[PDB]
Amino acid sequence: MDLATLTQTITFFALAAAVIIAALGVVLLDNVVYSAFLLGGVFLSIAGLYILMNADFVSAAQILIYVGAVNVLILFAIMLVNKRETYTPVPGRWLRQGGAAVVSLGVFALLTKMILQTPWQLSSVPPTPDSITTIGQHFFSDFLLPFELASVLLLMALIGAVVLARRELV
Amino acid sequence: ATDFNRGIMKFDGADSPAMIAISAVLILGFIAALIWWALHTAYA
Amino acid sequence: MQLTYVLILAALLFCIGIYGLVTSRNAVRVLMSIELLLNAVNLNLIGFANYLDGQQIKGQVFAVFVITVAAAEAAVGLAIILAIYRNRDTVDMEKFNLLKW
Amino acid sequence: EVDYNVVDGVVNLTGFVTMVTGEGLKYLQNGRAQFYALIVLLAVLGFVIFSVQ
Amino acid sequence: GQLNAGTILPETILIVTLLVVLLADLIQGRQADRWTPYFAIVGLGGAIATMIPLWTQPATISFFGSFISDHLSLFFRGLIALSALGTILMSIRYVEQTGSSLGEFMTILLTATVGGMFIAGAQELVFIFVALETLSIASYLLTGYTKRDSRSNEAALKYLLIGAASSAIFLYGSSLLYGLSGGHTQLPAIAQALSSESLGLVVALVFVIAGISFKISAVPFHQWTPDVYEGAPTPVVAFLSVGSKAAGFALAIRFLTLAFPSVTDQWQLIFTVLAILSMILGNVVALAQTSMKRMLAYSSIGQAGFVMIGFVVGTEAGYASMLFYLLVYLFMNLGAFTCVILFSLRTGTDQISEYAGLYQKDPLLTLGLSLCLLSLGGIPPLAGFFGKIYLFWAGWQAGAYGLVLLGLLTSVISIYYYIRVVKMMVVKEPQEMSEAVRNYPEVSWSSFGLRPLQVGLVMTVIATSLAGILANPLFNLVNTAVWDVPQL
Amino acid sequence: VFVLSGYEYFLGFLIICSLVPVLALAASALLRPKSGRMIRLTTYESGMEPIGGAWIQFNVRYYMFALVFVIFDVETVFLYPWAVAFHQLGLLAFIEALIFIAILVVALVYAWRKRALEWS
Repeated sequence: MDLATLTQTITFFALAAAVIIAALGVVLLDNVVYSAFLLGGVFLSIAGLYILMNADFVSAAQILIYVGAVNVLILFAIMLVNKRETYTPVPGRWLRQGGAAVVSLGVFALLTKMILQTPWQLSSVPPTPDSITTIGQHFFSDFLLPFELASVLLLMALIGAVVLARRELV
Repeated sequence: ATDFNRGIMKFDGADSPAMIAISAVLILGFIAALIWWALHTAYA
Repeated sequence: MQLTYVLILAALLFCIGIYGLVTSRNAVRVLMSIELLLNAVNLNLIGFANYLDGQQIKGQVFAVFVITVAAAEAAVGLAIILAIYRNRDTVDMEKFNLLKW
Repeated sequence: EVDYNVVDGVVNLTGFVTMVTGEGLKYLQNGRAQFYALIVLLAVLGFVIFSVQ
Repeated sequence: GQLNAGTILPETILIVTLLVVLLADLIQGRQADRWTPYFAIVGLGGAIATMIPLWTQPATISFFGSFISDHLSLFFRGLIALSALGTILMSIRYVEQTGSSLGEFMTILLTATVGGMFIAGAQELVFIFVALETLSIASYLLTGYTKRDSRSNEAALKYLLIGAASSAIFLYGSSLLYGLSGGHTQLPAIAQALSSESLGLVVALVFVIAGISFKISAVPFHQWTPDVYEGAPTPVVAFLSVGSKAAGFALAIRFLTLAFPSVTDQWQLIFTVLAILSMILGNVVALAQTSMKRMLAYSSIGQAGFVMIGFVVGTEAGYASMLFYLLVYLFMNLGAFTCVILFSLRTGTDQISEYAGLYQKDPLLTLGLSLCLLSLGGIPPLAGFFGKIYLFWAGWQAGAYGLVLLGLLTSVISIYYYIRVVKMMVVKEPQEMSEAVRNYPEVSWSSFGLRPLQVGLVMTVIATSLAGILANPLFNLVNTAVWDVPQL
Repeated sequence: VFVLSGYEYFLGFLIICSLVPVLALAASALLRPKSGRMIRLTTYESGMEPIGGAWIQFNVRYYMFALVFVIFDVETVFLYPWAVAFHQLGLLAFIEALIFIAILVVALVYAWRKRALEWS
């Protein structure tokens, strides 16, 4: 670990700690605007993680959509529903929170067991740095039908989200 | 039960649960005794 | 070993999204947890496309499609949250217990 | 009295104990979506655990 | 492979129909609602009519390993298109009566139809995901379409919650399948690249099974279904109980026989548990439902358990029994939901107690709902008797005795809550009739869309009564769609 | 294996460009009036007290503009690898991307015709 792989491991562990800390701040924080900004922190650190594993177009897409468009939309809707609700704690809060914690820890223990147990078929060939050209070749190849169906998905999502978030004063 | 306790069939304490229980075990026990006896005494 | 660290981080992000999908009182924090789940899946996909499939990077195309569909799903989810906020003027998930048994 | 009480009690009890398990199994679906996703994730865990021994 | 774009011509015709309906309601507005339902009907009929030349073709895997145009996918595409055709025939007066636009409704519905029809044949993991979430997002938007109602908004929110959680679980399973098979996304390539059970393949299997059984509404994942079918518009829940469930079963047959033909005993044990407890909890909780839509939800869960009987057997006749039961279940459930639509349009109510005394007011509605609910119960001359007969015939063949016994017992339990509705409509006295039936309107099929309602009702009732004894062409049409299933 | 070239400067320039507002604010906070034993903490409100309740109006235009931004942002990120890999793809990929662009043009016509692109 002279200087390059040392920098890659230090960057990976810093961005992994940033994803973990900011995602816990998305869940375990009382102020919902802090969750709505730490979500953008999660997305930015995940984009850095994608930069580490040779996916630069997908990292730029992660910045452009999740930080640039999805987090902005989430912040707009958070300012739209911004009130001063009391949120009185229900007496059966144990049945939700302790059950949720033990289910999340069980799924994490199971996933860690199958991740550390599986003989993954690691490649020795280095990956291609030219990711966007192969993704553009893939979009009009194997992945052409999802590429055409995503337009119909976006059109339907725009239709329904214009319909449901509208006022019809007639 | 009260619709059966009128006229000719009119007996005090017939629809009581103790009398129904003892008559049930008597009747259905003679049923089970006759069935077990038929499976044992009769051949084929 | 470096792929298993990416997968363990993605599993931890998925379980942090799970605790919070089923815990949060605010209906928008549930969608934030859903976005955490989708980004955990995308971490799995980009790690698999790096360490196993580096030449033909099909996991990155998969992750592009997951990002682009998750954007539209969060958009229509915030539409549904605004539609439920217009009638009932809360966003609390404990006040949406009307369709019980 | 045996016929109207005991044998019809077995018949009406068969028809009754299939009615109170659905007037008491509908409370498993209680209106909370986060409880429903908790049931989904508990099902995922239970089916993995029971599908591996 | 090589691109074969002549395969997609049903879905291409339906995407063009979607675009024409949307552009017509953008150009003309609400007065475009006078002819665009009939144009969407003609487009769905054209998709089904273009499926007929494709039935006499080979397997012809269409795109670059991304689509299968065999008879199984063609059967499921015709099933989802017929579900949307009946849904459009039901939602002409109902959507216009709520003040909502019909064109945007029809475009979201046709997007759900092309999502289901793309699920019906799908080999890429990403095409499976994109079509599954096209169907899912269109179903969330159709669920809360009547957004002035609190129940529709609540049903849409708790449907999007459960659906997004199940989608992310399905995606974690798909990402694990992409990693476990090396770098493959096509389902035969995944089947070739992994051929032995391991911890991680079972995890991906159960994750995918959860994401699929959300659409199936199996019993630990059924809990969205009663709330959604109580809250959403009734033609939306007709489509969700027929076409969405058929798309989920198409996904199950396409996925578990292609991506997992190695852990077949594991997912057969999983779907055995799902079928057993789905039949049980679907047929005993519908005894206590007092709304017709919630009773139809729990009955739909029970019917999903009956279909999973034939799915879990794993023989050719079992898959054929599942296909034939989905085919007749289309007719009987669209007829039942058409009658629920036609009663709620005239009375504005949904409770089963409010159906009392309908025999003398609206005799066609009682004949329709009686024939379709008794066909759902398994009454001999109708279609569902023969569907259950095939589902138990195939299931006693491959030794699944306990599932067939449980299916017969829960069908006997099912008879009670169906015959309660038939008892309300037919048996109840004129002096015991309800307040909705006392103030019943004059039966008039001329308002806006009650004549397509009557046409769809007559067609589905003639189907669900006559096509049990004329089932041999349906048996021949189904049993050639099973030769395209691996291992038979 | 990290094969991307040019990102060894991206991390360092991200660090230094993140430190330049930090160093600017720290150099401001070092040499500054540490003052004010009475109310620094006042809102502006055009010269006087807060007038008219501390709220703004719910307006769904903030949702609609960000929603159409999400849709056409996803459109442009799909169009980027088609655009850069255009010299290696023939007329058929142009027709398929034309179908994509035409469906989202119909989406833009829907967002225009229904009053979703409005005042703010």
